[PDB]
Amino acid sequence: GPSGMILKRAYDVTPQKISTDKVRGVRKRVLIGLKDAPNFVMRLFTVEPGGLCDRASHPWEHEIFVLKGKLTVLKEQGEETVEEGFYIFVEPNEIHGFRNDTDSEVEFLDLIPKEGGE
Amino acid sequence: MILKRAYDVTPQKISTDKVRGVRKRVLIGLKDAPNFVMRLFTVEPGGLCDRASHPWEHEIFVLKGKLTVLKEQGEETVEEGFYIFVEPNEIHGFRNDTDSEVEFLDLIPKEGGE
Ligand SMILES: [Cu+2]
Ligand SMILES: [Cu+2]
Repeated sequence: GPSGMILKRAYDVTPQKISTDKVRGVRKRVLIGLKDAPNFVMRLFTVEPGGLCDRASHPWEHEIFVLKGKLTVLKEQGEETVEEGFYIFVEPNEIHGFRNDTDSEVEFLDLIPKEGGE
Repeated sequence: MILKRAYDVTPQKISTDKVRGVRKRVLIGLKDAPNFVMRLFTVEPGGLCDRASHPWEHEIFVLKGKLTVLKEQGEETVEEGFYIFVEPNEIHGFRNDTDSEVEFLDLIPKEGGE
């Protein structure tokens, strides 16, 4: 594939609204997307106050790192709170979701294998 | 599901012919990862990862500080909030010319180990 290196301010990407049956109040920046990624993609999610990614599962993993704020993680059985500086590994097919129960935006990095899209 | 404070993962001091003044935390490693691994590097003041290359990419996010990125020729300094995509085989390295620790997240495909 191509050579080189990209160095870019993540906020130079405009956060795009995500709106699905399960997702409301969330925006996403694609940092390293399908047009460039050899194996896996890097996105930066912003969860607005009250925003929700309701419980779901899918046949690929997540690797997440929380950049800003206090995030509620929805699990099969209950919920748990994380904050800036936490990482999360979600196994393939594990039930998960996210909610922002605070007044300010939450941001996290989210990487998935590229077979799961961007 | 694993939910953990990255700080609580024990850092490893890296010391090689190319690397000095660097610590590495393996957050999501080979025992867990289906496809790619997540590490968190801390570069001490004056720390250096000298130019190298390998047949896998990096996907990096700068968490703290001003990171000097070494390129095949020359260098570029970036700061917290930058991401870095290093294509496979591209020469790269890192240095911290500042007086405080620099941290960055670094993900590689599992073929690169952890
Ligand atoms: Cu998911
Ligand atoms: Cu490297």
